[PDB]
Amino acid sequence: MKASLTFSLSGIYAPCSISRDIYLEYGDKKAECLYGTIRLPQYGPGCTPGKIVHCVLDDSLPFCSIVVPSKLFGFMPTQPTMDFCYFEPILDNVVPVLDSVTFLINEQLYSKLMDLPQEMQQIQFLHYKYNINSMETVVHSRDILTSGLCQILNCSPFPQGLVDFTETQLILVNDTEQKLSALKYANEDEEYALPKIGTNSALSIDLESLPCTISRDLLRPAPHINDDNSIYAFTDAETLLRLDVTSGSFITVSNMGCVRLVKLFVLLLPNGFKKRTIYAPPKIIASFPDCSVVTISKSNIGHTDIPIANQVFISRVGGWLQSQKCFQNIILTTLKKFFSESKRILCQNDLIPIAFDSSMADLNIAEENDESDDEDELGQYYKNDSLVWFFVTSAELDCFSKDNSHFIIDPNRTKLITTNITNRRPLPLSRSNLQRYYGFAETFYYDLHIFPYVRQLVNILETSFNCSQRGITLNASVLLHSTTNNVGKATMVRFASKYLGIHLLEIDCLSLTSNSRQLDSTSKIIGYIRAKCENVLPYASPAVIFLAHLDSILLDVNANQDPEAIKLQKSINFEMSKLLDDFTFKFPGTTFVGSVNNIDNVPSSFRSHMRFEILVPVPSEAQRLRIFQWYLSSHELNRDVQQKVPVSYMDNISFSSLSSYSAGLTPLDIKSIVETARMTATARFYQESKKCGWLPQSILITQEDLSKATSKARNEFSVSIGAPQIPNVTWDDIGGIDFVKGEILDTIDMPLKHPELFTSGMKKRSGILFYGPPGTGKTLMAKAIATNFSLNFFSVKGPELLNMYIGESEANVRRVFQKAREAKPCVIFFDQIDSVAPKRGNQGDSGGVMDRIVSQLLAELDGMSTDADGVFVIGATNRPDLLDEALLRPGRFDKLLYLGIPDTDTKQLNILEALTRKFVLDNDVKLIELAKLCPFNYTGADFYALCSDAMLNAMSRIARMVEKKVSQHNELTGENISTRRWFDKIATKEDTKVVVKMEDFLKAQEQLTPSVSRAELNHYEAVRANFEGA
Amino acid sequence: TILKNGAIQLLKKVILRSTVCKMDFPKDNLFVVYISDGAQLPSQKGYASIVKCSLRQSKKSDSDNKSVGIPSKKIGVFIKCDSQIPENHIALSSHLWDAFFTHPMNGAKIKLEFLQMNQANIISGRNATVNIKYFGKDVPTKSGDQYSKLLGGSLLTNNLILPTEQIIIEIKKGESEQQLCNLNEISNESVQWKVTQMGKEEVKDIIERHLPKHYHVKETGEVSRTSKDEDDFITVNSIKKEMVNYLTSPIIATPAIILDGKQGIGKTRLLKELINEVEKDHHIFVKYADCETLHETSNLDKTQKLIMEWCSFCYWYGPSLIVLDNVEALFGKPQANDGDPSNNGQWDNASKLLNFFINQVTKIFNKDNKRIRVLFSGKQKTQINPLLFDKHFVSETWSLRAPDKHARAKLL
Ligand SMILES: Nc1ncnc2c1ncn2[C@@H]1O[C@H](COP(=O)(O)OP(=O)(O)OP(=O)(O)O)[C@@H](O)[C@H]1O
Ligand SMILES: Nc1ncnc2c1ncn2[C@@H]1O[C@H](COP(=O)(O)OP(=O)(O)OP(=O)(O)O)[C@@H](O)[C@H]1O
Ligand SMILES: Nc1ncnc2c1ncn2[C@@H]1O[C@H](COP(=O)(O)OP(=O)(O)OP(=O)(O)O)[C@@H](O)[C@H]1O
Ligand SMILES: [Mg+2]
Ligand SMILES: [Mg+2]
Ligand SMILES: [Mg+2]
Repeated sequence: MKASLTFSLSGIYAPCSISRDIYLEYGDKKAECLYGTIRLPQYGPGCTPGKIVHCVLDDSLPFCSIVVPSKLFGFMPTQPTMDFCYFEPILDNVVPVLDSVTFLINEQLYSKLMDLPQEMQQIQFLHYKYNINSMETVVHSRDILTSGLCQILNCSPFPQGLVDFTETQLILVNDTEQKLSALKYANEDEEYALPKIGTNSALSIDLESLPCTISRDLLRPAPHINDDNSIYAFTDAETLLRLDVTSGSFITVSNMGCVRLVKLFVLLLPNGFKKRTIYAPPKIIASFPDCSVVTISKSNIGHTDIPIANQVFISRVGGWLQSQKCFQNIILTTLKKFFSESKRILCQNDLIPIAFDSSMADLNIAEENDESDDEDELGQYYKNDSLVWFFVTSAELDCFSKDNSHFIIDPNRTKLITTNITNRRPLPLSRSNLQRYYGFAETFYYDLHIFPYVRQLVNILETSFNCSQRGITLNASVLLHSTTNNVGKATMVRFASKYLGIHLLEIDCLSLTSNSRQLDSTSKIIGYIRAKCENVLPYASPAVIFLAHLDSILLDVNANQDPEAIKLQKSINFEMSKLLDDFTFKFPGTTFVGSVNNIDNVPSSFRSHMRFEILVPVPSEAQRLRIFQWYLSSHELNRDVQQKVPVSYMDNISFSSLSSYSAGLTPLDIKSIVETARMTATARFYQESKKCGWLPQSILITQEDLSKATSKARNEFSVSIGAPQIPNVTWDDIGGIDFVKGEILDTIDMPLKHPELFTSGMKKRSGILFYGPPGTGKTLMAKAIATNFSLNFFSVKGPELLNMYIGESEANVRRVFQKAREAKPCVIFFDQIDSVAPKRGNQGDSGGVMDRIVSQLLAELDGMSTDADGVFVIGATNRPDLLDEALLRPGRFDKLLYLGIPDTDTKQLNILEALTRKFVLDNDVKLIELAKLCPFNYTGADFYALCSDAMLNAMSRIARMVEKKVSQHNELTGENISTRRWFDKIATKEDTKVVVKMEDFLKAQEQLTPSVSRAELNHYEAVRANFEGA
Repeated sequence: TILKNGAIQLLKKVILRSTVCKMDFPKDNLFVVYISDGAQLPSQKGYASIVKCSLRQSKKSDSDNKSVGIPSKKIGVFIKCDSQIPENHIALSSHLWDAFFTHPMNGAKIKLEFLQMNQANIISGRNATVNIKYFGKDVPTKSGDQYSKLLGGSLLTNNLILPTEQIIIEIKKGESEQQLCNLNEISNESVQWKVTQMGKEEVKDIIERHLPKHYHVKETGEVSRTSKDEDDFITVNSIKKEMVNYLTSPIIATPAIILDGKQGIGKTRLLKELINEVEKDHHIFVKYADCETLHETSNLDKTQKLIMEWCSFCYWYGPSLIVLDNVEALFGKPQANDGDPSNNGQWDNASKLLNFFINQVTKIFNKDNKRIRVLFSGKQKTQINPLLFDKHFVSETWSLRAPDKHARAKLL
């Protein structure tokens, strides 16, 4: 309800007094105290977060008008206030109860809180001291009672609710840092310095770009004129001791030779704005330079703004937005959309903004041969997407001699002009913030410090803005590349462009062409980029040309290099390079800004001409904090949605946690995580709303949700790019291994999580191999230790390195280190390494492929990643003597994992103790006697086989029971029913589910198969005597 | 605002989005529309029109004969309230879509004007006739009187047309208001008719308009529609029950969903009934296409034109769900083996198309979460081009599976 709104000096627990009429819509005997929904419309594009207050009827307020206590909005009524609220009554008046209540008080008062010796005495004294009512008090986090008193720190399970004075956490907190002294309710301590009333001009007040557009409704004055006020600037009551004239509705500015007259209005308390500045619409800042203006002057001459201009002059500002026929039609009609209801108010040479929706290109906007009265209704359905500047070319006129200082267009006057293009500098982001006003998909605002390469690039470009005064044409250029996709090169350049206040041209090479490199087509490729460049660059702006994904065009062929292929590409790359040079010769600056993925295959004959070769990393853990901060920022989530419920994070989150749990992820993954969270949140919200009960009027986000999404994302990465069958097992299940697993696990733990001992240039235990007999589980422990530290994982599943193509089969070896280097904290596991590891002294026969693959692999795994530290490699093979030579230092594995037979009776018991846990163990007889019964010759596979036999036998026993009961039931019927028609449809747990007893183990204990004969163990230990006995 | 007759005053204007809700009362009224109880109604009588939609005319003469768009020819209607429809949507009566000369489909926007008719246009006093011109060949004419019943009898307006069996309802005579006219309360003694005979010289001037004939294939017209070849489906796997909820959430993690499974496990029929249910429950528009048919896949430029067409169409209609059959033939990696990947250039011809598509759709999706979604179908999640997963275009997923014996029998 659009209830009318009024404010009171009454305190943070004074009641709301509701309108005497609307009481008929809400006041009823069911509630002892009324509670209503407070949503005062703040300055902002988004709606108001929900608040709730204790309420009473007002006997006196005008119809549909409300009094509120000012304190909940963080101000006293020292300045005028908004006169309407989106109030709502609450069905059944229900309110949630807080579990957490918290309050921050200064040290001196806190000493008094401590002098109150008991919690019940504290409550009894302090609730009365603060005039609080038991149970009847409803509060929010970031409520502040008074200065130095009761900052509401944290609340749960809601940020706001009722307090149970019998059973709630009422948490003492001492403001040992006097942070409360920084808090203020906007109240001034004293009258402001040196009022200048009666002066014709005022000074020392700045101008400041709006954080957003403001509605026609939010200004209190709203005179009915169809078009009168579009510049619509505003300033707080400070103007009233600067402008003596009655807060006059229009005022004028001149500096630097300009003329501005600006409609200027009041500002209200429900605000985030700073004092002593003109809050500036975009059309204002565009008309001034980047140089500040700090001056204002009173004038009434608005009636002299000429109501007839018999002609109209204008021009479009140059830009990439102007060059294309597939936009010209919308731009040309956007001329009409502009000048209709854009009655001009201002000097010539002005920069009027106009914007449009880029999707609309192919559409009839349904106004030509439709007319009538629809166009602003479609304009109510659309919303804009990209913005162009129009330059107010000086009108040539005959109605009046005064033409320059200001004129009015009226759409009753039929003229326009189109003098091709004019060139003008685009505004710097740091002053304009231009994007956030029109609400496009904002570029990420980088900082100039923490991504140092961005400082490098932006300085490299700024070189040529700055050298323009030195007159040297620096010809600056750069060529961006990354070892992996999705690093946001283009967005980063976009940022640099907007930050510096420099035009940018962009073309995407995946789009630009009717064909890839082909016969008789080089002209069809290259002329296109030539033409589209020529259409704009030598006309206007500093020269900045951005080409995406150049590797599409510029490629090099090593083999399959037949003439009909090679000659075309080989001509192409030069035929471009010559054009690039021609652009750099003819035009000023010609800053080529390239991008590519795999840098290796950029044509050297081109790349030699380039210079800065910036490598942009995947973001560090220190970087990604800023990423999450951005995407979780309220601006970025309370958009593209349109339902009135807003979204926010809440104080239980901490970006530090994500910084711990997120690594090896690109910005795209981060965005996908955050949106997956937002989806889970909205789903939870609506699903709860399906139940009557307390829930927030805003949708909230949780750490467990974010973590779950991170796991989902890392799985999606592993499924698409990584290995199948990710690390997925409980280390708890690898029983019986002892300080051997100790030394192993510590050896893979310490370089992973104690890096200060390991962030050093020396060698650091990069690889291990395993040579125990079969039946002690190596392959399991490999995935388990990988799970213990979330190692990236790649399995060489044996012989899949081999291929038909001698001369290319080695490629899978380079691939192994490619994928490892792409997944820096990785474990690489060669299972059954024998499959690519004969004797290194193989044969006096031919040096067949089996040797050439393995020796090259061993050499490369010795010779590379030995510098690029980080990877780990693991190998297992249940037969030692074939890996004879690679056990020496040049094979480097050098580690003696006789992960062989068990040695101790308790350890063998620990096997079944770790294995059986997933089914119900018997304990009516105790486990140790099985180990006593076992001959000391078995391994985990054997103990597995034993428990498997026992439990399967017990399943057969319960089957032999229930089959008898089914047979009896059949004899109790036609003996012919479908076997489904009883015990299964009844789903009798008692007759079907797990049963076992230890006598089925003892009965199963004889019939195992020790296929590892003791002769085999003896042979392996005899080899151990020289592999390992040293 | 008083119109050319002082009998008529104009109240308010709004634009609303057409939807289907399958509520009609043809035995009582026809030329009528229904509006939400939340869209509080200034008057129960008004004018409406389609907001015409067509391509830019991005090429000289549009490559076809028709020079200029036909005007809106807006029709007066009664407006009656219901709660059963979402806000700002309109239920448009069956005998009104055909007057708007397009197949009934949740889609285009309607104009709505709210109107006052003064006491100068009450019951009787202008016993006007109306021509019922036969616009196409017919039986030797039935009586004009029966049309007073079979048109429902609720309302009429000048120059009305009804293509269902091609009749024209028109009058141009003095001593009549020649505007909106009441009929619901009016006695049949207060009205007259001409069952005006056929005539080529008359109809051929009307046939100069845009006439993409709606029942040009032989199906006994709207008279009997002797062309059904479809049915319900046997609700075997609940996959529908999950997906139809998911794909109609207020907001979604990403624009795309992928549907896969063994050849012949029944992608196509399932998609058809997902389409139908989505087209009936929650007002989503659909456009549907087969990789077999759009044979431009040998070239880039015209294919790009098709993708931009679909994009633009979607963005002008309401929330929509694009669906594609056997997408592998359009966007799949063209060699299932990587082979020599064009000297590892990897950009074979196909992937360009898919990249342009994902770029465009992403640019749209960042604007507003509902404006478009896409639903792929294919053989296997991992066999379609991995670049589809690289950009995080897709996330949630389903697979069909061999139906379990119980439901399988219930299907049999
Ligand atoms: N560092 C970042 N900070 C904020 N947002 C980012 C960052 N990197 C990427 N993004 C987001 O993800 C998007 C990545 O798409 P973009 O067009 O920038 O990629 P690209 O540089 O062309 O990548 P690639 O060439 O690897 O495919 C950006 O538009 C932005 O929305
Ligand atoms: N904690 C444990 N200690 C010992 N053995 C175990 C343990 N947990 C499971 N096992 C057994 O280890 C067996 C695996 O044996 P082994 O490592 O020789 O086989 P593998 O993984 O197929 O071999 P390969 O490394 O040659 O590919 C499993 O069958 C399982 O029964
Ligand atoms: N669940 C079902 N409900 C109703 N009819 C079904 C169902 N499954 C299969 N059918 C029937 O079996 C036919 C076979 O399936 P359909 O023709 O849709 O396959 P498809 O998805 O086009 O197959 P593919 O692309 O692998 O050739 C359907 O046309 C339909 O008549
Ligand atoms: Mg990119
Ligand atoms: Mg193994
Ligand atoms: Mg099919």
